[PDB]
Amino acid sequence: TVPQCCYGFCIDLLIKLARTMNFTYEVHLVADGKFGTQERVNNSNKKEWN
Amino acid sequence: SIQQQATVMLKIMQDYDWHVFSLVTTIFPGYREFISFVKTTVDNSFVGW
Ligand SMILES: *[C@@H]1O[C@H](CO)[C@@H](O)[C@H](O)[C@H]1NC(C)=O
Ligand SMILES: *[C@@H]1O[C@H](CO)[C@@H](O)[C@H](O)[C@H]1NC(C)=O
Repeated sequence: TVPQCCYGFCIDLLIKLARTMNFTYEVHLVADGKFGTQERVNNSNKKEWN
Repeated sequence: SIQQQATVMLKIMQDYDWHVFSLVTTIFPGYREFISFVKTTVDNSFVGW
């Protein structure tokens, strides 16, 4: 979990939102590296996202 | 127990293409767990019918 340098349109929008609403940004990348939806895994009994 | 019998009944409902059902229960105290389990399984939508 080394710190990277990610930037672009989304971070600019986030900075605008933080300035307009006193937010503090703690941007962290998703471990799975995917959007994440519903799927079936081992022991298919509980509904969960990724 | 009630939990596993409920799963068997839900598998039976999976078979024969039965998707709409209604719960009719008495004031029997040992069925609130049954109602809760059925509600939780209804909330479970990632698999099943
Ligand atoms: C959120 O909206 C309410 C209603 O307009 C406002 O009073 C409040 O200040 C807003 N939050 C921030 C952090 O400005
Ligand atoms: C943000 O916080 C500072 C100090 O906590 C405060 O003076 C300022 O009014 C806040 N901004 C908003 C929009 O409430």
